[PDB]
Amino acid sequence: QNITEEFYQSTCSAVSKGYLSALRTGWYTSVITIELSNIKENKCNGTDAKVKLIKQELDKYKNAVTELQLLM
Amino acid sequence: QNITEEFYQSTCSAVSKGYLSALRTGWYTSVITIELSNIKENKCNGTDAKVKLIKQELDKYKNAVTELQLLM
Amino acid sequence: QNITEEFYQSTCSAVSKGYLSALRTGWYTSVITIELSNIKENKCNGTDAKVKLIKQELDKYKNAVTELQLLM
Amino acid sequence: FLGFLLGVGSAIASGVAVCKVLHLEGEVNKIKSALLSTNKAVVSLSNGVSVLTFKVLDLKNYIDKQLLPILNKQSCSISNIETVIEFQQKNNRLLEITREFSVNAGVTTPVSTYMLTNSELLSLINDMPITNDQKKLMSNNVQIVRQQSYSIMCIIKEEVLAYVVQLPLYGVIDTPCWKLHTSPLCTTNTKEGSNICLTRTDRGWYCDNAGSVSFFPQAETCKVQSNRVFCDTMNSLTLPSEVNLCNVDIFNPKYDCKIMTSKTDVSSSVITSLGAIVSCYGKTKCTASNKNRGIIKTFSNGCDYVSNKGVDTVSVGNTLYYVNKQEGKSLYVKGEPIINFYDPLVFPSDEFDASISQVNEKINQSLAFIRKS
Amino acid sequence: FLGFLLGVGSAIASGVAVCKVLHLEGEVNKIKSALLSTNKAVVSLSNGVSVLTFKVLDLKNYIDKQLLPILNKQSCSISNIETVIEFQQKNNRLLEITREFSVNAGVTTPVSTYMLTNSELLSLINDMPITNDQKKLMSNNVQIVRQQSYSIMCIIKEEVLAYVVQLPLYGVIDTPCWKLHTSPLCTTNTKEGSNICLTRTDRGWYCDNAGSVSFFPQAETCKVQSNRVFCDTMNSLTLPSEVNLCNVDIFNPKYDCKIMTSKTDVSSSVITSLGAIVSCYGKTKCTASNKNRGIIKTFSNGCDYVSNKGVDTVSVGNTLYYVNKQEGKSLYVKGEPIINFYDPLVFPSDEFDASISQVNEKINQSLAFIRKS
Amino acid sequence: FLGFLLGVGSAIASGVAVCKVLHLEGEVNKIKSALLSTNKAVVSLSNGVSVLTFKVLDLKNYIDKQLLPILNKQSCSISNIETVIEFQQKNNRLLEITREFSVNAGVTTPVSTYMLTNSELLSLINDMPITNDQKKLMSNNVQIVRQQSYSIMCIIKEEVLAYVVQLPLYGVIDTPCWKLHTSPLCTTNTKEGSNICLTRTDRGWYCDNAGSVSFFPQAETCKVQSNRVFCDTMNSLTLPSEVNLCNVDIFNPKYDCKIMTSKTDVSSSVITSLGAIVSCYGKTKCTASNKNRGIIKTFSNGCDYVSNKGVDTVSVGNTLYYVNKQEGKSLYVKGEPIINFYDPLVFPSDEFDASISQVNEKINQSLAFIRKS
Ligand SMILES: *[C@@H]1O[C@H](CO)[C@@H](O)[C@H](O)[C@H]1NC(C)=O
Repeated sequence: QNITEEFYQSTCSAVSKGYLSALRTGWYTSVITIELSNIKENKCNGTDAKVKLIKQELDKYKNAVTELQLLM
Repeated sequence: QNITEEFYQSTCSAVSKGYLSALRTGWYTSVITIELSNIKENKCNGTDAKVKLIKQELDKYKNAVTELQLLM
Repeated sequence: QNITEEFYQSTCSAVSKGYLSALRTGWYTSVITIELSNIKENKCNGTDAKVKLIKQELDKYKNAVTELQLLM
Repeated sequence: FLGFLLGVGSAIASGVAVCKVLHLEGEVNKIKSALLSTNKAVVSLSNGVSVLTFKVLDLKNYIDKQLLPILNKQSCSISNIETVIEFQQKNNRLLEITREFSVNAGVTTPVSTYMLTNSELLSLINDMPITNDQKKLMSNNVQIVRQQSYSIMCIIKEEVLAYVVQLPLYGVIDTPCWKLHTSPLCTTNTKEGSNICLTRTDRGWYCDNAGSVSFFPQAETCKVQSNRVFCDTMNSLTLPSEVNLCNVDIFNPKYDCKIMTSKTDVSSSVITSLGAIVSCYGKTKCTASNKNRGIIKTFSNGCDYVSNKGVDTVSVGNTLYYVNKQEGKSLYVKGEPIINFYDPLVFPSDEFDASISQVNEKINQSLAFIRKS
Repeated sequence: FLGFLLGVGSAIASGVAVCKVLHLEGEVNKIKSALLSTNKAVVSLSNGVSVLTFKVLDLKNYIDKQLLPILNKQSCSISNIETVIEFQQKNNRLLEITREFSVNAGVTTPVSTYMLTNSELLSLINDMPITNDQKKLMSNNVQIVRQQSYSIMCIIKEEVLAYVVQLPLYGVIDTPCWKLHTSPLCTTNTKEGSNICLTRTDRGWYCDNAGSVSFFPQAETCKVQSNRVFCDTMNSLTLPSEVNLCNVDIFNPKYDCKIMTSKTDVSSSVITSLGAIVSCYGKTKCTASNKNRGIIKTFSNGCDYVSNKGVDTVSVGNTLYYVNKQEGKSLYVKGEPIINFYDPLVFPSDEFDASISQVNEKINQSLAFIRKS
Repeated sequence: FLGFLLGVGSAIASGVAVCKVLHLEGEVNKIKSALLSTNKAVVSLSNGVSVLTFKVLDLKNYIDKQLLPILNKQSCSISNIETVIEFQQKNNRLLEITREFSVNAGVTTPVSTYMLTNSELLSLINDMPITNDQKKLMSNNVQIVRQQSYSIMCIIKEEVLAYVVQLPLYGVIDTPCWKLHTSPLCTTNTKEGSNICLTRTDRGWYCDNAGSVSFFPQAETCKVQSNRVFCDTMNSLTLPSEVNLCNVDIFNPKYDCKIMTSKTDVSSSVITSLGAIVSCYGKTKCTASNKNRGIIKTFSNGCDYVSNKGVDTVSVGNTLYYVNKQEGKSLYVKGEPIINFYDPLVFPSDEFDASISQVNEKINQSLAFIRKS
């Protein structure tokens, strides 16, 4: 039915038939973009804690952008 | 002691004795389960922001389960 | 100048010159530390949701510390 | 064993080419203007090839029109905390992509969800220059697609981050394939030495391809679904179909089957798709066992084979092997081992990559050398 | 050098078998009923084998009795944001498991913390059908257990997601082991050619096992703890015990030690457990140095050895080698190099996988050929 | 193909040594007291070696002076939820480090952002006892630094977690390097057999180093950024400079070029830095194509070469090859294939690791044997 197998004692070897192919014949490239923002050194009063959290996230974002620039 | 090493200049080769064995020799299978819920599609007003976050989390959960079903 | 390449049909082989070297001649070790805390692991009311979340986070932290201790 | 015969090639040459064309003065503004309207567009590159382009994340829009307006307007203190989490979302992706590119030196071998989501990957597959059958095959096995594709970080400038996702192309589909397993075939004479061993070296996968056979020697670099065999044509040789004759008869004149000769009397076990081959030589204990009945067969010296029906374990010396318990029908083709056809005094005691005709010619040469006296 | 002699086998055949047994009508309902009471239970599968079963995460309870009651009560209006975070907890594990299975096509080679936590893994080990020594060994080295075990995604149906974690067994424990390091042993004549080189090919690990010796040629596929050697019996040959004689005397008639012959006069260094072997040939600079005192030894041409006590670095040409600073006792067995026992004119200039008897016999062949004229 | 000639060495011996020196009574308190003032300090270890020490994360400070004081003061119910998220930050790093060490058995290959951030890595590089040239090189190629360095989890006690980051030392810089690509060179007669094949085996990287040539056979262990080749001196042989002569003339008396002989008539393609080598034998289809104009060349039987200028694709049978689109100038040195200098009946049909002089000597032997009649 689906998968079969034959063992040749003559040459001490087995063959496994019944499989189907999916072969990588080539490639397909595709450009993927991410639109970024140029934060120009913000400045506001850090009295709230939520503003501190947003500033930490902005620092993470700017550090990510700088790290990506530095791998060139 | 606990470890010794002998160098035979005759054949230019070293032997490091004193170790102990831990050989696999076999396997032990064990079924591990995660109880899931097939939550039925909600229908409510997505006016709140926290409800929108909960909706996003439910989408993440359902998409993970769907990938797992689709991974067979 | 820049990268050049010569193909010898005589021996069926190509040589690609113009590259520069950066060889790992050795190593430099450096100890990097993370200061941990031996927090007293109990005694608060698990009635609040924020307090329950902080207690779960403390459980995560101490379990991480325990896993690190088990790496010996 | 034939992994050295294949040629070497650059895997990401196409992605690197698309990157080198994106570094030209301009070409980034082209993509930006094309994506000014929608989130997906076909762009004609300066090298002529037209490529599909996705805008998978819009951060300039969110930062500059939804977060910074509310922050740097007045009263920088925000009244709701859901904005903090909403910004932790839609930013984790950029951070994770940055970290993946940093640790993997700019090119990742499996394409993660951070690089490309399943919805985006399916949208990309459906808009590819391939037949609908290939589209269905790729869509059903997105995980294997991610395993066989790369993502090259390309450029970051002009307020745009670019990386090229280089996807596999499954041009050949549904052609019949078969795997060939081999094991050493030695003599069983009682002497401690003078024991000749012969093996077939053409082990690996074979698939029909354009009237020829694509052969993959390193079967470890081929993934297997239910009965679908995903391989890379680059890790492959291209052979005539007559190589298949090596299975019906190894002495046929049409094709010359590559073999290997040695004198190493080592007992081995090779587990096949549905069953196990056991080459039991020397004084080694070789055993076939069922899970619930213990040992059920003791192998005599030579090359033997057992089916996966009733046999669940194959032991050779101290090594234990679990046999694949997948359904199928097995066949035992009785025949005399080829190793009994040669003289131990004329046999080549060591030859790694030889063939039947080569061994026969060396035998003729050595016999002529001996006969001269 | 003997890595090619090993047989091939299916690694996850047992987990895949348990999976194929989990698709039978009623087996998942059996496991669910077994885990209805507690989070761990021994279940006799329809395959006969009894397996331990864990319920590592209960989301149906939380979602259906803690989230859905509060969400869809009147108009899904939520009043507190701690519910969002409480749901991000207890859900990260499922998402990470899904991602791990998606990137690895359903089978992961190291078992992560997401698959199985250290507490759950220790609880599973302690309730296994193994001796207390094996329990202690597995419990002390959970990292090596995770490195040598698999996780096969099995089935998802009947509101249950199941994956089989296929753990090692460690049947052989506490038997003595020894590693064998080899280096090329050449002659030291000043001529550019006519310089014969001999090497031992049996390098790797050796352990006593059931009156035989399990030999591991690919010593890289063996992890080493303080003095415990974790190896896989599948990456191994099985040899007679007499092979150890190759260390006490290499010309003994009982066992034939496999060697390698060449004519390549290349200087090399092989770092052992407690010291370093230096094969210094040609005009190469070979140096032994201490961290605080600089160079402390200059090597003469030949094969020499230094202990790790006082010596921290070995330099060969431009290559630098850091020696293992592990505690132990080293011994230098003085003796004449074997390479000085052969004729350079009769020596076999090339044989990759040979032995003492094979090389010595081929010398007889060539000498008989030369003497006939 | 020459990977077996290399010597073996311990890669993490230095980091493990620093760890074993870190287990001494009073050394962790030494490091902690040194880092009590600042976040980085040079510490003289008990073994004499002075190492740089970093405090990359302070949790005791935060836990004991910012979280527990507000938690367990009075009315343990907390008034702000931003503390939960602020604690989820600064704690993800510890969890991820723990998990990375758990899955990688305590020593992780390329050093991730969790182990060591880019700011911390640059700060560590800039404060090293090396010349400014190495500092600039390491700072510009932090990704290759991460790929070529280890992180060994060392110890956790006295409220401190310690791991040794073992960074590369690029002592040799800016010396000229060259890659050598090889392909089988066979005869093109129409006969089914009697077709001899010759190949060069010295393929891989070569760099000038202290008047010698550091040769890397496993070119896979060498990264390339722009035209800089980052290699590891441990995965290398050290050869005389005269080996380069093998390119201007392969029969020169100074150096003996290693070759390989076979009789396998296999068509192959080897993609080089700027171009592609095509060994087209048999009835195989060999094609060179441009992306915008299709097939532009059909290869005749033999060993040929095309430049990457105008050629975007090389097809051999069913294998497709994308050529590297890196800019440069290619040169075609016309000459007669060496394989046409040997007798097909006297040619050694099989020799894995041989050289020109060895093959010539065996030919001399066989010819002297033949001439006696
Ligand atoms: C080699 O030399 C002589 C043959 O006359 C014999 O004594 C010895 O056993 C021979 N060894 C072999 C053939 O291995």
